[PDB]
Amino acid sequence: IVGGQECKDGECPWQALLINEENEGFCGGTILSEFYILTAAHCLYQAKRFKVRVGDRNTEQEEGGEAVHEVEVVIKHNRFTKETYDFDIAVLRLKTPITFRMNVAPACLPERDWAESTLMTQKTGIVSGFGRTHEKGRQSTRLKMLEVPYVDRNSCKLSSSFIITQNMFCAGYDTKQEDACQGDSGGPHVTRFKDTYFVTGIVSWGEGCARKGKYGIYTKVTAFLKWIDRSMKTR
Amino acid sequence: RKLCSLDNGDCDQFCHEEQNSVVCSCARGYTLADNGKACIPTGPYPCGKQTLER
Amino acid sequence: DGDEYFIGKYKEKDETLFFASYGLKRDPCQIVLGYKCSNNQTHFVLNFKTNKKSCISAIKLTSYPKINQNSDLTRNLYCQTGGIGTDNCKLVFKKRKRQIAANIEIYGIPAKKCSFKDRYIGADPLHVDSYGLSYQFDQEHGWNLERNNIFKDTRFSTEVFYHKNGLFNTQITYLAEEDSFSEAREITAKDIKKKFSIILPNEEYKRISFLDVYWFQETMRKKPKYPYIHYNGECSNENKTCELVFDTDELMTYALVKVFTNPESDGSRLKEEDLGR
Ligand SMILES: *[C@@H]1O[C@H](CO)[C@@H](O[C@@H]2O[C@H](CO)[C@@H](O[C@@H]3O[C@H](CO)[C@@H](O)[C@H](O)[C@@H]3O)[C@H](O)[C@H]2NC(C)=O)[C@H](O)[C@H]1NC(C)=O
Ligand SMILES: *[C@@H]1O[C@H](CO)[C@@H](O)[C@H](O)[C@H]1NC(C)=O
Repeated sequence: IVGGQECKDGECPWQALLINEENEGFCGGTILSEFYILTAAHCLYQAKRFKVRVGDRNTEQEEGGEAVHEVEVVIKHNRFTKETYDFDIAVLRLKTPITFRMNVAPACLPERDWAESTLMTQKTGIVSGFGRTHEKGRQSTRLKMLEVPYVDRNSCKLSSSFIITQNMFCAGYDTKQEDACQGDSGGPHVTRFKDTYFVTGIVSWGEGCARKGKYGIYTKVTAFLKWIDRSMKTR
Repeated sequence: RKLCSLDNGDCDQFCHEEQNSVVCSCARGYTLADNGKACIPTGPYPCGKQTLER
Repeated sequence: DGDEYFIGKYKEKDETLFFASYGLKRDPCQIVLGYKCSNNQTHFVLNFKTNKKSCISAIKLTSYPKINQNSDLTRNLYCQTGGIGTDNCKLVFKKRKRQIAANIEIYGIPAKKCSFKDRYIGADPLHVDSYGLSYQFDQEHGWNLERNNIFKDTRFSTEVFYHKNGLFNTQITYLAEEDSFSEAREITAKDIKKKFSIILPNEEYKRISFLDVYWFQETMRKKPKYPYIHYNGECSNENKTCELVFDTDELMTYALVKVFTNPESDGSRLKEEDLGR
């Protein structure tokens, strides 16, 4: 996340971090329910074992209210391919029922028909995370948020030189230095409708960071809801 | 209001067309009210909104 | 025979700063020429600070008796405050249970007009790097592979950091068959700050297509902290003078950049699995 503005307290409560043995975050996650975590498929490979952290507005030092949970099981889509980066969706079942409080609240999953009819036809959306502050610079220790609009399908496909699958869609500026960078894998993308927040996509991939005439690709969640539903009752 | 595509079919939450009629439906922690525009919260921390305590 | 450890490169026209032999079981040391050491069960450290005006060039250590372990996959000699080019640094060596002797030598050159570009650039810059291992490519895409028989480390995914004989390395991008060598640039110790930059030309047929950096530095502990060498803004065709900016967490003592040129480069070249966050 290059540029933008730091998230103010009480505005980004649906986030969670994934920590390694050294207790340093490398991927994000969305609080869908009291046991359910949404994460990108590729985050499952670079770490042998991991834990989940919640309620931290400053990764550098503790401030009180943070909680540590241990993962129970992971489920991944059966058609994930490392080449095309397709089907980048993964569900995590936890152990301890998370205790809801201030700055910790889930975002309800919306219906597909409404989301395609109205939500995806809106103007902009909001992303957030702990992204790197440059192309290869340092990672920010303060949670940040940013706003990005949508892009038409024709320009979406004409922008990049690679292949685009129907399960994911692009967005981003043209030349202004407003785009998320590496280290935000598994981050949530949300849309606002009369102050009501709905998750729509996950930060999937995209070459470079703030490159001229280039757009970032986010996984389209609205077409996986039944799969999500079939994971609502697994373990 | 023939379809929910116009301003969520006057609903503040889920909307659809049952029997060619616009009808609302609420999410968890909510239930349809007398007018049906707004679903009243039925939980301590209902979803869909940012927390605001102090 | 005995094992050997090196720092830097030797040249046939250098005079000795000092030359000594040490035992590795006495407590404490024998104070040689008024210097200071420290010896423990698993550490041997030495303090050095010359008086004459000179810049150090190379260091070499020899240990007896021979032991069954290779000497290139890990780090055993490193000095903590200084390095190569600065007139002093504090050597640290990690022992084993079966080593009972050491021989130490230091070489240097006159301080004013001393530069190291004539050695590490080699005689055939287009075919052999500073390490000595020659380049070798892939025939179907024309991109160089990763040399595998040296101590290599990573910070996160899609990063590499090699080490050999006290010299580090970092390759910015991928290299093609038809590249050419333009020139080399060196940065001495009097122009080193916590953060700085360097200007390079990109006029017409001097298009930058490859940059690899070689540098010495210091390490507080055995685990180093590699600096951030990012690529300020974007160096496309329009902006003729392109800058390279460093961001260090520890102070270096020398740097070297080998610019490569290729008129066909469009500015973007990346692998098919490197690209997505
Ligand atoms: C035998 O001696 C060696 C050095 O000759 C000892 O290694 C050094 O020990 C010191 C003292 O603990 C370390 O300094 C410490 O570093 C921390 C890092 O944050 C800092 O807060 C202080 O400066 C603290 O004194 C030093 O790092 C360490 N390594 C060196 C100098 O390379 C060794 O520990 C001794 N053996 C035993 C069994 O104690
Ligand atoms: C590229 O051009 C822009 C134009 O404003 C300039 O700011 C930037 O420093 C240039 N980058 C390089 C690497 O020359």
